[PDB]
Amino acid sequence: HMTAIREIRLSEPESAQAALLALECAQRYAEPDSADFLADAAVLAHDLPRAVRREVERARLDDRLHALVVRGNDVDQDALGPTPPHWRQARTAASRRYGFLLVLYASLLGDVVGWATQQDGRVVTDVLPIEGQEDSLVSSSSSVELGWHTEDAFSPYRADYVGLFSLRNPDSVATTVAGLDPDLVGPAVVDVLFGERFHIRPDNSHLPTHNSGGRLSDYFAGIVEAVENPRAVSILRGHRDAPQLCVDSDFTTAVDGDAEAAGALDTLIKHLGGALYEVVLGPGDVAFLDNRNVVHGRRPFRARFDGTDRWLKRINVTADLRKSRAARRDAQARVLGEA
Amino acid sequence: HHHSSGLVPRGSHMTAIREIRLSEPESAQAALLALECAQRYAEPDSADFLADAAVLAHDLPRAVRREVERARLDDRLHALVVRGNDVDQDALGPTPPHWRQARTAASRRYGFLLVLYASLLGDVVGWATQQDGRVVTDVLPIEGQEDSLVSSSSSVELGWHTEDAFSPYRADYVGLFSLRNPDSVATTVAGLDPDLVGPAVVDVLFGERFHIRPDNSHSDYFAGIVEAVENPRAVSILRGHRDAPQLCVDSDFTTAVDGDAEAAGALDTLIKHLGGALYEVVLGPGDVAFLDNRNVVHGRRPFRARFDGTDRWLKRINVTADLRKSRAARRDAQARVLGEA
Repeated sequence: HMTAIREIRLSEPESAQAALLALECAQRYAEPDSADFLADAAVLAHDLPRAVRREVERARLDDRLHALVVRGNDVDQDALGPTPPHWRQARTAASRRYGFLLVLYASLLGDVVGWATQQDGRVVTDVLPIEGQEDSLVSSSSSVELGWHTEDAFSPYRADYVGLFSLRNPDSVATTVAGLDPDLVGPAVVDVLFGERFHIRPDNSHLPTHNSGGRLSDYFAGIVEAVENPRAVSILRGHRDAPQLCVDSDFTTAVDGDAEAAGALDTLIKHLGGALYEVVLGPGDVAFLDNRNVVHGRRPFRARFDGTDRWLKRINVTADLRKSRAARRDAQARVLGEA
Repeated sequence: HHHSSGLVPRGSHMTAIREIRLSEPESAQAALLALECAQRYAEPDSADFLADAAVLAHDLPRAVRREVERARLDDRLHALVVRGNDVDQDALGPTPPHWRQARTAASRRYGFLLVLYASLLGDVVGWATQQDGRVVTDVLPIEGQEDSLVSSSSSVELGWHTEDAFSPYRADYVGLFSLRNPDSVATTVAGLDPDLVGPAVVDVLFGERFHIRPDNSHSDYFAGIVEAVENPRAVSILRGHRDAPQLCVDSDFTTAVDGDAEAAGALDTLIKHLGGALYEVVLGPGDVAFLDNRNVVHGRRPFRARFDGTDRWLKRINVTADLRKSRAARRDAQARVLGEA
């Protein structure tokens, strides 16, 4: 589909209008995931520029979308200061405005959520290279490619959209994206991928090693259960003309003894691995990946660890907050796995 | 004629009814937006309008949008009620004798306004088997269906249910826009208060121990509808968090699984509880309600239809929080009619 990537470039006035709204939110509320802000966010998002809201709404109802990309938001690089050396230190005063703006864009597409087992249950999370994580399989990697995956592929509560706000990307490091064309794998493999014949385990970002050590063991009980005893699940679901995709290149296996399923997974990985294409998010570019339609990753790069490194804000968006209520502490709570 | 909003409790449900009263300026703003939409778009459920509806809805009065957004995230809501929209009774003309004659030029502006309010809560959908797959449907009494089990009834109690209880694609909200209601006829509403029911009965209702069949009201889709009557799936009546369970039950079309006497018991306990807990919502002309179909059953009590063009008349809509999830049951990405293909 020619419109699989939908791009809006902000005019200077539209950029200024989005920046002023984000700064008004920063003046009113403490954190971009403060409960009072999140309660108000869907209505505050309505004050974003009309031309932007029109294009976001076209993207939201496009069931073949790969990504909506909003180019040219204002980022004051001098005021932002250095790229933090760890996500734990990335909730900086100077970066609050970008957190608020990411939530406002996201709230046009649905309701923002976080995970108890990712970056200590923060709703606005940070993607930046960490010294000693170069060769890890998590978003803080650099030297090793971030393997392509559906975000939280293991979970029935996985996001409908993943939002990425690029604060800085001096070496133009590419995000990687792929969808599945059913006609190009054959109806034989599509039939197999629709079967509950696969195990999808949680990725390494959900491990205690990528959260603060003081976090309750019991936050991880659900993750540990999903690693040890994965449910038999499909990779494709929904309409044959527009199937949803759910797979993680590093954490998906066929069920033991299902040679036909193992073959279809092998075929899918080769198809997606090759079709995987690049989107570069420059400073002030915001992307929303349709997590029902595409896998994503990130190209390998060399981090300088001098405060100049690539830095994205990330958010998960659900079309239907109500459906995850069994996994949330209370009605307004946005952190999946607190129940 | 000032703006006001508040929480109206029913039993232990402290936010059961979220009520909004429009100011005269808010009513005029909403009316002007609906009239502008009626000038620029073919139909309140045409593809051109529905592609834009969620953005146009952002032009409704801000104070109303804040209160609607609070209702949308209230997982214990029964009914959001917005009172005081403009209805020009003289210009509207008589209540049509049948829904087939009810998509009138004079009533278009009210269909547009219902869709604008609905689009603050989610995406509007219809059903291939209901009023020719119209998204904006019509509720009015039909002569010769006084004693019918459907929304065109009058003399007989419309028996209460979750809307489309049998279906995994059932609406999150049912919307009603009252055009006229001279005898103050009510919608009946009930939710479960788990503090009034034995915990053991609640545990049974969470079990996949029930059959919910379609009404006779209701092809890969229609193959599923025949199977739904003949070989119904074992489903639960309650689902989700114990602190905020969703309800799905039909007083006339729900049974326990063959041989499950305990489930038969729990079901009849629930039917007696909801029957006893029914309360009424009356919508005057220009009053709009959204029932949270995840939380409440609804019905209607007997009333006296004259069939002289003065009868009660509402516009009705179904809203889903997640349009994408029903794509297997819709014709194409933008089509809103469940079971169309």
